[PDB]
Amino acid sequence: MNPPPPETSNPNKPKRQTNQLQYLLRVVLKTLWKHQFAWPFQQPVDAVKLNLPDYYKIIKTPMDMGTIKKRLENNYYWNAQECIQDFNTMFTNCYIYNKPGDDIVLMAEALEKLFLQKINELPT
Ligand SMILES: NC(=O)c1ccc(N2CCOC2=O)cc1
Repeated sequence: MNPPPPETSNPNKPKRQTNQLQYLLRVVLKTLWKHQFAWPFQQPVDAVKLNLPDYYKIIKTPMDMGTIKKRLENNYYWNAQECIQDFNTMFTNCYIYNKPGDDIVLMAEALEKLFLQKINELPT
């Protein structure tokens, strides 16, 4: 069974737009999105559809790139680090719920490497 997906707007949270956040959407997210291994991470895990009744019993801070994309589009974040933290939560969740060597873990490992490569240098 599925919890509500993470919020993508919050009126009492202040918004901001920065060059770095713009780059995270235009370049980082949009590029990762097209990778052959991106598909498992483009939406919240649907435990009912995927028959993973223990997923949310294990993962308490769910995150996915669809959520991140909507957050960036809504200027939800204060700064780039806040957004980078969501990517890191998404990768870490995958390593937590699964096991080394699993196909989905190999996917996350590859994406994480590409992600780090892209955020190594951000605009000023
Ligand atoms: N986020 C995860 O740990 C996760 C997500 C999806 C899967 N499934 C079910 C469909 O194929 C998969 O790899 C398995 C694990």
